[PDB]
Amino acid sequence: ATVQIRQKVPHKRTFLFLEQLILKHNAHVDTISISEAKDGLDFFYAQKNHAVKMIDFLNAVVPIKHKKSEELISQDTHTGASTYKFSYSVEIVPICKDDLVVLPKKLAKSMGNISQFVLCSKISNTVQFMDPTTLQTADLSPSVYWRAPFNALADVTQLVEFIVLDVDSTGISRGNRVLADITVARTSDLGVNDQVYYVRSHLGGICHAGDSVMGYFIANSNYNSDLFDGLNIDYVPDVVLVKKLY
Amino acid sequence: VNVPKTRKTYCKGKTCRKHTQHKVTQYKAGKASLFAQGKRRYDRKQSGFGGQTKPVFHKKAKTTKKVVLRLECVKCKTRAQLTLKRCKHFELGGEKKQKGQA
Amino acid sequence: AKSKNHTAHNQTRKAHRNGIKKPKTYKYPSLKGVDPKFRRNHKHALHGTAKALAAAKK
Amino acid sequence: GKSHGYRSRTRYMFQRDFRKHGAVHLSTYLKVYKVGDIVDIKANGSIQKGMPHKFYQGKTGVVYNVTKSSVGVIINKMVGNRYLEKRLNLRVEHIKHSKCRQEFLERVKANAAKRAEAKAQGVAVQLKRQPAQPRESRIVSTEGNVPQTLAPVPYETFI
RNA sequence: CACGGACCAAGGAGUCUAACGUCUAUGCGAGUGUUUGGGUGUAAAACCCAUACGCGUAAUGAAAGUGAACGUAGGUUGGGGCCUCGCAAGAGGUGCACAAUCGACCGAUCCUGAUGUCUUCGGAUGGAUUUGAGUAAGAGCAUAGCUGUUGGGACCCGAAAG
RNA sequence: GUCGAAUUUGGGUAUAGGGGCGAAAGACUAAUCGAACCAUCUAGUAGCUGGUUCCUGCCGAAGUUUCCCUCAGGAUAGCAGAAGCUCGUAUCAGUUUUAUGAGGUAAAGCGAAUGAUUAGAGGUUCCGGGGUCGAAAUGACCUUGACCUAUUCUCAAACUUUAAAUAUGUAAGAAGUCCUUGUUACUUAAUUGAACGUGGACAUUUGAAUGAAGAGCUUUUAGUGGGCCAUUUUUGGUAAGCAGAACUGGCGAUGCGGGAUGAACCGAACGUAGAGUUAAGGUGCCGGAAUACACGCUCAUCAGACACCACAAAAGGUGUUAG
RNA sequence: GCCCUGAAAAUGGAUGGCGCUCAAGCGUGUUACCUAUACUCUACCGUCAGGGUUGAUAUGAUGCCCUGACGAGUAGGCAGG
RNA sequence: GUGAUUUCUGCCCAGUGCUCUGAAUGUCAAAGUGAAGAAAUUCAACCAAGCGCGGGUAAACGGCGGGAGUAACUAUGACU
RNA sequence: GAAGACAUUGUCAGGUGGGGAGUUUGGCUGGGGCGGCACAUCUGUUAAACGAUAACGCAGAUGUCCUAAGGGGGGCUCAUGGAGAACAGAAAUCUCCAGUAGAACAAAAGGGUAAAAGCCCCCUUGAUUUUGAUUUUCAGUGUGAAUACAAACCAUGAAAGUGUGGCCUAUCGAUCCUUUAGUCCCUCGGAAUUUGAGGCUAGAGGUGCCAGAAAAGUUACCACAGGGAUAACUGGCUUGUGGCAGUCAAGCGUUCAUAGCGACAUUGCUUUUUGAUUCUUCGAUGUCGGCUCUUCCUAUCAUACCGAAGCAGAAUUCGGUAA
RNA sequence: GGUUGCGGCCAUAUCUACCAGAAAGCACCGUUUCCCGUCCGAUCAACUGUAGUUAAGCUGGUAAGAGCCUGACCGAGUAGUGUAGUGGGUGACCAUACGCGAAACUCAGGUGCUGCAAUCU
Repeated sequence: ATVQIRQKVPHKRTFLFLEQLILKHNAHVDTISISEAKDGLDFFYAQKNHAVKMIDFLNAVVPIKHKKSEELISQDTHTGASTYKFSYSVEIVPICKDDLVVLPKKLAKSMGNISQFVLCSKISNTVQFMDPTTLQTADLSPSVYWRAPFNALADVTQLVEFIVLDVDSTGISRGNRVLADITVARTSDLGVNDQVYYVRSHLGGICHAGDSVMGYFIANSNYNSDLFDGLNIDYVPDVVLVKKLY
Repeated sequence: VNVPKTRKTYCKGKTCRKHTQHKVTQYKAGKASLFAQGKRRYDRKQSGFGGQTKPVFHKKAKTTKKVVLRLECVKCKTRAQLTLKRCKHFELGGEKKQKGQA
Repeated sequence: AKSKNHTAHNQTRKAHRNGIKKPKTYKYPSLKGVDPKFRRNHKHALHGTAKALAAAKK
Repeated sequence: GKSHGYRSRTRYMFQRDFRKHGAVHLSTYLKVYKVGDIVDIKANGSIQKGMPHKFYQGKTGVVYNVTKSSVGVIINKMVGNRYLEKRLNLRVEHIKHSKCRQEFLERVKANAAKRAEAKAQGVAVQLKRQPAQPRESRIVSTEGNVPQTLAPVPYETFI
C-alpha cells in the first residue's frame, strides 16, 4: 500500500507544515519506509487499514483530494484471496498560506460578494481568504475548489521590502484592528527619491513608525492571468501589505 | 528590469535618418472596438439556435507578457516600437543602482 | 504493446545501393555568399575586359 | 530528457591543451589565406566567436571567401545516400594550412625541373612515383661474422 | 494441440463517369477546337458551315496600376555535327540542344528627384548583399491509351447504433 | 405453498415506443425489452477480420528518418520498377600505398592534479534555513542544526600528464604549372595586391597501385514503415528462448549436401541434361566409402563417443600412466 | 592425462539405432576412397549486349545470321502469349 | 420517508438544500432618459426578479473528533 | 351577480431549468490503472578514441534574472598560508613576503579566462534601421538560438580596433481574430467631400499534449468490430528466493574439532514454493476442493538383512543396499 | 662578441642557492615651477643627465640541485588489439596463424635558438 502526497508549488508551505504536524500527533507509526519525489514524498504501508487511517488524519489538517487504484499480483486459486497492491494518490490544494489570489467572477459572488482581489489568511482544513482593503473573510471547501481549479497570482518570492512612515487607524476592528491607512515608502526608494505610497491594510496594531514590512507591488508587475485582465484597473491598489518583518 | 525614460536611437522619418532623442513609455493594448470585421461576423454567427460556435481557449500556461516600448521622437514625433524579453517586474524611470552601500 | 524504437541496422547497405558520390563541383562556382564589396568590383572587371577584347582585337 | 545542444559531448574536444593555456601566438594571425587554398580545421577553445560545430573538427576544406576576420570554407558532409556541400565562416584562429597540399606544390616544381633538365639531355623523363619494390639479390659477409645459435628458454616464475 | 474447408455443378470480387498529373501515338502548328446550333440525308450514321466562346500567344502587385534589345538578342567555359589543311595522327574555324556562370531588360519593395507646374502635381536619369510561378527569334491546342490521384456505393461481404 | 379472500377466471372496454403499465424484479408490453415490431433514409460508416478467378520471361525490396490525440494508421525521405534522354573514355570506387590531419576508448599512472564510500558524540544570538503562534518583539515554541572544531585506509563509466589497434577527413595536376601584360567603381604610400583574361612554352609515363558488363543527368509510380537470430563490444537485470543499443553477416524472400530431427549454425546459392573432380561431413552394419596403416592412454557392480547442442561443480582416490 | 567417488525424479528409451573393449572410445600423424542443384568441358532453350547482311536469290529486313556472357526469389513493377 | 404493538427517539442550523410579515443599492438585460456628435454611434445616470447580507428549519440531505492533566495497593477518567 | 383597463393573449428581454436532448471524458507505459515526464529543451555520463546511436538507465537543471550583471577604454590582482600592529581573542582594520588560479565570472554541470572574460573607477545605449547569405536539430521545411558580411547611422578610445545584447553551451510559439507602429500610400467599383470599414509592411495578445482540438463520471444490465501485437489458468526458458545435497568445522558434547548436534562462509542439483518473463492458445484446451481409480519416482515413516555410537540389557540415535 | 629598441618560436628559456661583469647602453638615482595624478611626486606625469653608484635590476657562470627537452639491442616485440578455425577448456578465460603495436620505468646526453635597425675597445 502507498499514500502518495503531492503539491505542485515550488515552495511548499502547507506540505512542510504537514511534516511538522505529522510528528506532533505521532501519526506515521505504521510505515515500512519513506520514499521521496520531485513534487512531494511517498509513504509505504504494510497493511491496507493503516493507509486509510492516515487519510482520515490528512483530511483534518490539510485540504486534499484523493482517489485510489490497485494492481494484482498472485491470484491464488485455492481460496478466494486478494494479494492486491493498493495506491492512494493525495494532492494538496496548490495555494500556499500567504499568496495573492484573484478569484473567478461567479465564485467570488457566492462567498458573500467579496472582491476578487484577495489574500490568503489561515490555511486550514478549509481554505480561507482575506480582502486586505476592507476586512471580510470567505471560506472555500476543497470540493468547491477541485470542481473548478485556479492558480495563485503571485508567490511568496515576489515580496518587496517596505518601510512604514506612520499609521492612521480608522477605528474599525473585527479582530485585527481593521483599516489602518498606512503611509508607506519603498526600502529601495527611501534613500534618494521622494516617493510615498498610501494604502489601507489589515496590519493595524502591530505596525509602528520605521518598521520593515513586506508587500506585493502591483504597480510594476505585468501579470498574465485572464482573471486579473478581467478586472477594473482603477480599483486595483498599488500596494498589498503582507507581513511585518522581524 | 528597469529602462531609462530617455533613449537616443536611430529614427527613420524622412527628415532625420539619424540618432535623435526619443521618449519611452509602455505599450497598452487598446480597446476591443466593435464594428470590426471579425466582430460583426462573430455576432451574426452566434445569433440563433446552436449555442457556442467558436472555440474558447482554456488551457493557459504562460505567466508573463513580453514588454513592448513605444519610442517617440522629440523632433518629428515618428513613433516606433521595440520589444524586450519576458520579465515579471517592469518599471521605467526610477531606482538608479548604486553598488557600494551599507 | 511496446515497440522496438530505433536501430541503424540495414541503413548503411541501403545507402550503398546507389553509390555515395560527389556533387561533381562545376567550373565557375556561384558567387552567392562572396563578400559583396568584392562582387561589386568584379562585375566591372569583366565588363571592362570584354570592352578591351572587342574593340582592340578583331 | 535528451540533450542535443550546439556544444554537447565536447568535454575533451574543446579543451585547450596541457601547458598551452592563455592567449594565442601571433603567427596565427599573420598567415595569408587566398581563395582556393586547402585548409584544416581544429577548433580553438578560447576564442568563442565564429566557432565551428563539433562535426567539422578535423575535416579539410577549400577556401572560397575571404573577409575581415574570417574565411569561408566548404566541407563535403554525407547524409543519407548523398554528399552535400556545406559552407562555414571560421575566424582565423580555428583554421590552419594543410602540409599535404604544401608538399604537393613543391613536388610539381621538382617535376617541372626534372622534365626541363632531361630535355636538355634528351631521353628518359621518369617522373611517376613507384611504390616499394621487392629487393634485389645480394651477398652477405660472414667475414668477422659467425652466425650465433639460439635456443628456446625453459620456464621460470620469478614472480 | 492457430482459423476456414464433408463432396459436386453453376453463379461469384479494382467497374464506370467528372476533373486531372507524368508518359506514348496521331492530326495540325501561332494558332488550335466541325457536332450548343444551322444546311443536308440512302435518316440517332455520314457529309458541309457562320458568329462567338475556351485554352494558348506576357508577366507582375494586395491593389491603383505598370508592362520585357546598350549589343550580331550579350560575355565566358565545355559541347554532338559540319568546314579547311594533312597520308594518317592531330591542328584551326563554326558550334544548335544542353549544363554551370557574370551581365542586360519588365513588374513589386527601398532610394536618387531633372527640365517642368492649377504649388503640389508631375517622375527624367541613375542605383540597391533585396523579390517574381518573368523576357532573351514563340510551342501550344484537340483526340485516344496504359498507370496514378480526388469525389462518387467505389474491389466484394460485415457492425453496436441514429 | 395457499385454499372464503389483498381469491381464481370468461367476455366487454381503456392506456402504445423515450411511450404505456409496474404490491418494484429493470419486470412485462404476441417465444423480441437497460427502450418492441414493419418499411424507407441505406449498398449507413469502419485506421478492424476474412476473400480477391490464365501461363511463361526479365528486374527485385521493406520494418528505418522527421511530423501528427500518433503507437493495429498516414504523409514524408529511403530502398524498387518502368519510360527513357545527352553522350560514349568519362573519371568515378564499401580497397590499398606515399604524404598529412583529427580523436581521448583498451592498456598505463596514483611517491603528477582531482577522489568518493559504511558510520557519527558534543559545543544554545559564531544562524533560523522549512515551519508554527503572537494588540509584537527584550520573541515564544518546535526542528533541520548553522559548526566537524582531532587524525585513520580505499581507487576510479560521470579522475587525469603520456597514449594505441580497428574505424575516419583531404591531396597525388590540363578546370595544372610557368613566363608576359591587359581589365576595375575593390585594395595599396605606390600599376602594390586581388580576381578574371590575351599572346608564348610544357603531351603521350599528363605526375602512385589495382579495377571499370560503359559514364552522367531526368521524369514517374507500386510495395514497406509489427521484425527476428548469430560471433564480438556492451547497458538494466539474480539470471532467462528476457528487455534496450553498436559495426557486420544472415533468415524473413531460399531451395540443395552435411549437423538422425531443426527458419538462423557448417559448406554452398538453383534453366533442362551427360561426363569428370571436390567442399562441409564421413568410411563395422543399417549406409555410398580402408573391420586401413602407425604411436600411446583408458576397464567403469550407471564407461565413453566430435562444434553451435540438449549440460555438469567445489572437494577427494596407494586406480593406472607420465613428471 | 584417463578413469572412479562426488552425481537424486516421476509412461518405457535413446552417442540416431543395433552394437562395440590392443574399440567400432580418447589424443595424434600419414595415405587411400565415397558425393552437392558448387567448380571445369560440351549439347540445347531463353533473356541481354556487341556485330555482319537490300547487287540480289525471297514468299516474315519487326527477317535470316555470327560471337560472348549470365539465369534463385515472397510484396511489387513491366513484357510476350 | 419509516414499516405491528411495548419502549424510546439524544447533541449540532453551520456545509449543501428549502423558506420568510425581515435590511437596502453591493450585482444589475431589453425598452426608456440624459450628454457629446454632421450622423451611424459612443458615454453616463436610473434600474425588475434573482443573486448577496440577515433570520428560521434535522421523523430535510447529513455530521457526531483532536492536545493536557487533576487518585483510592494495582486504573479507567466526573471535571478542565 | 363577480371582476375591470389590472388579469388573460401576442413579441422580445433577464433569472431559474439532468425534467429532457446532443456530444466529450489526452498520450507514452515490462497488462491496464496510480505515479512519473523519459511529450518542448540544456550539461556530464551510458557511447564501445570522427559524427550518429536506445531503455520508465544514472547525477542533475530551464518556463527566470540584468540600464548593468549590456558596450568601450583605463588602472589593478585573487583563494589561501606565514610573520608583525593599543583595546582586538577563531574571525574587524593595517603591512610585507610567498602564491598557475587551489578564487571570481546572475543560475545546472562541462569548457574558457591573469598587465583579463575577475575586482574598482570614467564615458555611453550597437539590447538600434534595411533586408539577404550561412551553421545547429534537418525532410536539408518550420520554430528557437548562433556565426560572418554589406549599406546606413552612432558609442568608446590618444589610436589600432572593438560592439547587431549577457565569456560559450538551455531560457521559448503557426493559421484565423483583435490590436498598435509605418508609408499617411491603395480601395469602398454612377462621380465627389468627411467619419467609418477593408488592405500592404513590421511588432505584441497563445496554444507547456510545447509542428498549436473548446470537453466530467459510471456500468456487477451491458453491446459490436477485433487482439494471443496484451492480462487472469496449465506448458517452456530462468532460480534471486524455497526445498535439498556436498565441502570448510566456529560454538557445543563436564577435561576430548568430526560418536552425535550443528550457525556462518563456499560449490552444486531439483521444479513439489514464491517471483521474473510473454513463447503457444482470446472464430473459448470447461478455470478450487472432495469422492472414485490405476501407475510411476526415492530424497525411506514401517517391514528384511547389515555397518557406526558417549551400544552392558532394555530403549534409542546415525549411515548403506532396497520402492 | 657585449648592450638597447622591436619581435619570432614559447621552460634546452622557468625555479632555488652563491659568484663574476672593462667599455658603452641600460638601471638605480636628484628635484617639484609648469601639463598632469594621487590619502602619500611611492606608482604614472613633467624637469635636469646635474649630486652620485654597480648595492639591486639586467647578462654570464657554477650545482653527481628540483623541473623541462631530445634519444636509445632500456623496459618490450611485453600490455592491449584487427582478422581465422567443427582450436583447448563444464566454464572463467588461455594458447596458436597472418598482422599493427604502446605507457610508466631505467640509463645516456642537453640547459634557449635565432630575424630586423642602431650602437660599443
